[PDB]
Amino acid sequence: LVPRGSHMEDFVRQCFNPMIVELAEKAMKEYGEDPKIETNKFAATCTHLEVCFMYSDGGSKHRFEIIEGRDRIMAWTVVNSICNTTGVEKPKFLPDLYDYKENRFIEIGVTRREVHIYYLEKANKIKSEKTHIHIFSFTGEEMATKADYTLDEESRARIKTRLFTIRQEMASRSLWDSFRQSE
Amino acid sequence: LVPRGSHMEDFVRQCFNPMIVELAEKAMKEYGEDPKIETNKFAATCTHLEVCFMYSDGGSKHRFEIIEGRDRIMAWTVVNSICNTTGVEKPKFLPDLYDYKENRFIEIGVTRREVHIYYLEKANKIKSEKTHIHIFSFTGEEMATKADYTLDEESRARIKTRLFTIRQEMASRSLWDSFRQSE
Amino acid sequence: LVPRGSHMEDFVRQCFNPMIVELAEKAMKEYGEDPKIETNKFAATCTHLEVCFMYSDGGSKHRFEIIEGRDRIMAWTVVNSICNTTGVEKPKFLPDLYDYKENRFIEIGVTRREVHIYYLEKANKIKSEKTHIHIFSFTGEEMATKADYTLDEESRARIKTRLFTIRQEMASRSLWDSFRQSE
Amino acid sequence: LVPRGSHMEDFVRQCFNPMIVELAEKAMKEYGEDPKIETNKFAATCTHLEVCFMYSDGGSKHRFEIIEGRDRIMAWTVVNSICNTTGVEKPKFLPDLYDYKENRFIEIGVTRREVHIYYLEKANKIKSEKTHIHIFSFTGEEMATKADYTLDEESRARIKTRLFTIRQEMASRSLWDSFRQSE
Amino acid sequence: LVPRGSHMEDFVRQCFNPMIVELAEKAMKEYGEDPKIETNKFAATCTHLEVCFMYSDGGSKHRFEIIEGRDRIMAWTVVNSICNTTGVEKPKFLPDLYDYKENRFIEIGVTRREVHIYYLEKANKIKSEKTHIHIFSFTGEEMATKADYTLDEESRARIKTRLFTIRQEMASRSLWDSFRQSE
Amino acid sequence: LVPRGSHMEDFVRQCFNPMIVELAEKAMKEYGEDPKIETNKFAATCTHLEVCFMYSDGGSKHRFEIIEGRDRIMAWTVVNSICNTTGVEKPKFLPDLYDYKENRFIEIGVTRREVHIYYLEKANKIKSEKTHIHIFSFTGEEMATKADYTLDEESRARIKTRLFTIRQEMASRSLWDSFRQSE
Amino acid sequence: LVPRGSHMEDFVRQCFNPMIVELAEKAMKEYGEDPKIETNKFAATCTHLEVCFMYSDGGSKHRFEIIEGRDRIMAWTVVNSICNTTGVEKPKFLPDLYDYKENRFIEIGVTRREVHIYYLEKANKIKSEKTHIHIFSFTGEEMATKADYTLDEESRARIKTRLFTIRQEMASRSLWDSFRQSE
Amino acid sequence: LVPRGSHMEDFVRQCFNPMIVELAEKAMKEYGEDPKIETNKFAATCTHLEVCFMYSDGGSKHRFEIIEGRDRIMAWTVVNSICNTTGVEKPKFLPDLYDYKENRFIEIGVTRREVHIYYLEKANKIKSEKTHIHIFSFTGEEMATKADYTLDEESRARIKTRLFTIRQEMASRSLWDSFRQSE
Ligand SMILES: [Mn+2]
Ligand SMILES: [Mn+2]
Ligand SMILES: [Mn+2]
Ligand SMILES: [Mn+2]
Ligand SMILES: [Mn+2]
Ligand SMILES: [Mn+2]
Ligand SMILES: [Mn+2]
Ligand SMILES: [Mn+2]
Ligand SMILES: [Mn+2]
Ligand SMILES: [Mn+2]
Ligand SMILES: [Mn+2]
Ligand SMILES: [Mn+2]
Ligand SMILES: [Mn+2]
Ligand SMILES: [Mn+2]
Ligand SMILES: [Mn+2]
Ligand SMILES: [Mn+2]
Repeated sequence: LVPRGSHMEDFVRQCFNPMIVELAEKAMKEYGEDPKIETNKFAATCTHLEVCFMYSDGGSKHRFEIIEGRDRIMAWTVVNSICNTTGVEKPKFLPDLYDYKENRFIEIGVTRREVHIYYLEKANKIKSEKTHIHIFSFTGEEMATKADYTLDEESRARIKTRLFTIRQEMASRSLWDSFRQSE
Repeated sequence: LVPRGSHMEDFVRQCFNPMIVELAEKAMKEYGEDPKIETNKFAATCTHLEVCFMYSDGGSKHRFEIIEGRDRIMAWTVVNSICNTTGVEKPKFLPDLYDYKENRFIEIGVTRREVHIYYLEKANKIKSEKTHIHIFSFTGEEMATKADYTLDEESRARIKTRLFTIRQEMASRSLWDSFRQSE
Repeated sequence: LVPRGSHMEDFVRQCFNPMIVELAEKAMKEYGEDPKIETNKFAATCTHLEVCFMYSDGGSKHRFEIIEGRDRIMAWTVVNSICNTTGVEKPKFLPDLYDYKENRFIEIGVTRREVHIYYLEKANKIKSEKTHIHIFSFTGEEMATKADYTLDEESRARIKTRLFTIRQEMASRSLWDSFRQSE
Repeated sequence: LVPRGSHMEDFVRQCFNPMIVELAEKAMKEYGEDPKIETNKFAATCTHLEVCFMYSDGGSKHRFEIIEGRDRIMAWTVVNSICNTTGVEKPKFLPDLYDYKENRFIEIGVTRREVHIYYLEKANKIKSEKTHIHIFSFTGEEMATKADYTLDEESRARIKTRLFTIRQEMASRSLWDSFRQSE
Repeated sequence: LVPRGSHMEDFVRQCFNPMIVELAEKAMKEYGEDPKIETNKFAATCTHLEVCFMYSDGGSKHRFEIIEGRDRIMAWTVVNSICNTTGVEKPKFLPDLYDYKENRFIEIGVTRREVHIYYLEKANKIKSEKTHIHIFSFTGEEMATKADYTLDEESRARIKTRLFTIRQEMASRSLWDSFRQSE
Repeated sequence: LVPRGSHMEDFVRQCFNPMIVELAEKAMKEYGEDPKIETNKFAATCTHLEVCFMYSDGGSKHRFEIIEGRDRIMAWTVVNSICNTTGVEKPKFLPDLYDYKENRFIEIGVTRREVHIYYLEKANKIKSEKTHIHIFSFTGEEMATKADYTLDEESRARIKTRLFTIRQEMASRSLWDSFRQSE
Repeated sequence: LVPRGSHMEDFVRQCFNPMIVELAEKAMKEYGEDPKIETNKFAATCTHLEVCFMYSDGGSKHRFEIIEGRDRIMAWTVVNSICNTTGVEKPKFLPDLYDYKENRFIEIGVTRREVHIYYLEKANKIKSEKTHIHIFSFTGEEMATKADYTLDEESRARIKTRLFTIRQEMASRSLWDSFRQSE
Repeated sequence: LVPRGSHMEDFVRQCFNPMIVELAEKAMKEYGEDPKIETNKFAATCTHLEVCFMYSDGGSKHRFEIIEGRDRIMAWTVVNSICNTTGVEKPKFLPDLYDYKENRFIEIGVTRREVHIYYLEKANKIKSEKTHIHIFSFTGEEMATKADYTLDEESRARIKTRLFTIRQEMASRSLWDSFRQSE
């Protein structure tokens, strides 16, 4: 069932820093997924992980509280603490970030189709109102609620560059067409 | 008298970073208290320690001078130096911080009752006038002299989140009711 | 189902070094077990992990090849390499160590009952002949095949001391009676 | 052909930090040049390398994307990603930096003749329009397109000081006259 | 009562490595002693601490179990584990080391009088029979039970050199006469 | 002539961080002075060293160029580079800092008498016009040319506190009266 | 010509430690080879590199002098020094190791065919007499001159296991058949 | 008088590890010598320093006490401690090592002439009888008292190789003829 190695798994290990892959592993394994088999989902979780960390890096020192990359029970503990101190409505699904500057939760998505389609997909799910949504694609487009992009252009710009670089490296090894088909 | 371990002691060691617990130990031991017996006071000193360090983190680079977390004789040495260079009145009790931006000493308190009650308690003690007071609770309320909160909202907001997280983790192990009763 | 914390989980985190608990987690999670729920099995895996590492520490520089503490598919890869170079019969179950000095696989067990009973239990399972068995208990007894204890007295002696220390610390927090009942 | 050591090579190793010389080596070797023979070009690549890193240091946190100091195929990958997300025209030659704040590529040159002459030399080559040019000399002069110097005075000032220091140390060992003649 | 600094305290901090003084502090404070006041006892505890660590360094890899330098309740836990696995008689007083090679506890003493006198003093106290005693002096003499010196000459020789060096440095600052009078 | 240790030398080693004392040693030794004999001058050089480093810390990222704490021949090399790129007049004596923001050299002095007296002393020596002077005392007073204090209040305030702390610690060991008499 | 990535290159980066691949790169580049194109030769150089380092690890502390993994001009410098101090005949080709215990140079080879064939190949080339040869294969066989295997069984055994593991991981990604065909 | 740099100084900094050159500097400066002027003596002190450290590395764990590389007053303190504990006669000149295994001081010399001549030179000076002498040359010869070479062949062999390598690198930059003439 689970093999000794795949071309995707080895690219993922040489593409993202060891802290990112360590956390995607514990995250996937927390939800009954094996990165050695679900190789495309493995690349997605690492991409989604790195995006969230560059996003929180763009803000001020104490601007964001990182929800993603935590144990699922720890993540709900921080969400509970944020809601019970700010009074913000408790979301139905685990968000990725909390923005202390704007007092709203953020959901971050990475898509290999039109940002228009994923945003509508993610918007029909949340239904928490106060939860901001920010969608990125592997082509360089972004999409935010109220067109409020939270961060400046330059922080958002480097995220788009990272995504296109990942798209090229995946294609140079003939792994992109399978990746895009997975979503 | 002193045992090999307690449920509170093991939670404190897995909740605060090793630098905080190392300093609460040397602090408690400096005042004839054993963290292995006074387990609730041990959790209080670590909580009070972490709050003071996040507080000084919110300010500018050279904004604060940290008084708490020092040897009691070293702490009075820095207080003497601050008074003898700024001319500020020497406090009767050891404060936690000194604010170079506002030229006042800060006393920081953490309570498991109403911030209204602790503040009045801490205010009747100081009687140093120029010493600012900033009270936090485990429910998310704060209380400052003149309603001058020194730091911005976001720095104060994350402190409240940390406190509520500690309250949850203490309750998940059935240790909160004893902790709240200790104060 | 899975909680925020247990008394066993917090003791395990303050008892074993962070590398051991990190590996027991990835190991348990590899086999569909949550250390946050299976708290006793969590303590067992960390105990069994630390024993195997002190055991390989007793030997010479290049004496042992560590099988335990690897990804289950990586562990079989090393077993395959050892069998295909030494010609040793391939075991039916994953062993813990390989001894280059004696050219045999080692299975290491830790018991909270009589070493006599566990050894007979582990012996009826293996049926690989060339696989050595070495059993330790939390009372200070050991038991090896052919009474060949592989390591000297002093290396085996410190392992017994570590086990009895763990037994005391578990009892000082009233967690031993539940632990012994789990096996 | 290639010797065991030269006076220039030993000065270069004691003048630039080990990360700079490691990267100039991999860079020169990528283009069929031996730093042990092409000793002057070795000093030039290290000087040009250190300038580019102080330049990107002057900007904001996420201001610049460093193109220089990468594998030549990786450098074109980042250039492709920057062009395909910002829409900027793809340069004909590899630039040194990309400025997210001003949305333009930067070419950085270091000269031992008049900044007037090198700039005209570098300008006739690029012909990419949107590529900014910033020229420094070992005498303390600089020269930028549209006289847009991108960075403030103080960041540019320390770069000039570093260059003059390198010029002195090269002269104190009687190696400057050969270096200036190489360009 | 407790001052800001003493000549002995500053010499102790510049004479022993920071790990030794950190442990003497926690040890003295565990027994209601202030190193800032009991300055001579502070130097004694650091000397006695460093001797015990060089002693365990002389043996083999797994030869010794270090009892000194632990929390007093942890130290009794290891003693209990050693007795309950080796069957050795439980000592009445906390020893410094346990020797796995010779299966006996070791008490290590450092004296500023005749090794003859201290040994008789320490021998009348123990009355545990199986507890070995090894006495060192600041003049270069040693004294062991049965004249069994456990370690070779060279390991014992360097310990004597360290002690005489400490005696010289204490005398060069005119602090030795007070130190010798303290014992 | 040169002894094994002095009370001042041991206080200096426990008062300043190891990087400061390492540099004062190489500095004093560069000018034919032994820190083991010239113990007061040793404390002065470490105090003067730490002041210069906190001063450059108060500014912006690339604001200052540190002249003090370099080899005397390296220090003149940087001074030459600064003069030959900014066109500033070359000072007659080695300054401590260069301020890129204000384009002037800074001379920093620490006194145990009136800042009024030392400033007049340092001013009669320089005669370089463009060289700024900033004097601190161990009592909390400061004195700058044109009353241009270069840095804000809070950065200057912490320097005064550090100086008064050093004055107290020197007095608590009865070493201040000799120190003040040395200047 | 040179691409952005290959399946072999990514496996090599996830299989050998970063120090090994860094040195194979500088080695291949020293001889006009690109690891991004010569992917199989890249895997060979890393395999040959790791073997040489485990080999020198098997000996005593000062037993071996490592020739492989050095700059080609530095390697001849050490060879010259070894010959001119021991009087050993200078080899015609660069060897991998020098054995101080047996006073002979060692050439280490790794083959994907019969050790019988490679040894005869390497033996016809050297013609230095005093140069020892030690051949390993990816199947677990070894072959040494005079059947003098220099190291013990256990050190040689782990090298064979490492080689077979590499053979499996290469096959699990369908890269072995191309690798074996390259030699 | 003292310049900004010399060809010898830059070779010395790229030839010996930073700890060696740092100690030769403090050593030379302790005796009124500038490594920036006395460039040949600078290379000699670093060579002599590295030899002494490889020598003590050849022995057992606690075999040697390193006298060289200490402050001159600290070195006499250790010599005093060694004499006053072992009873060995106090040498007239500072030796380099003390051998606990053979209970004798060692003087280590490095020569660029015949080991026969330097040994006779060093022997006429000591006149301490119990002080061993061990002479090395840059050609690969050694010379010890009673032909007692203290260490085995392999430890002494690598020292000779290091010396010949240094001789080659000095010659490749045309610096050897001046170095040999200095002695
Ligand atoms: Mn998420
Ligand atoms: Mn998301
Ligand atoms: Mn307080
Ligand atoms: Mn407080
Ligand atoms: Mn197992
Ligand atoms: Mn097992
Ligand atoms: Mn370029
Ligand atoms: Mn350029
Ligand atoms: Mn004791
Ligand atoms: Mn004792
Ligand atoms: Mn100065
Ligand atoms: Mn000054
Ligand atoms: Mn080779
Ligand atoms: Mn080879
Ligand atoms: Mn000497
Ligand atoms: Mn000598």
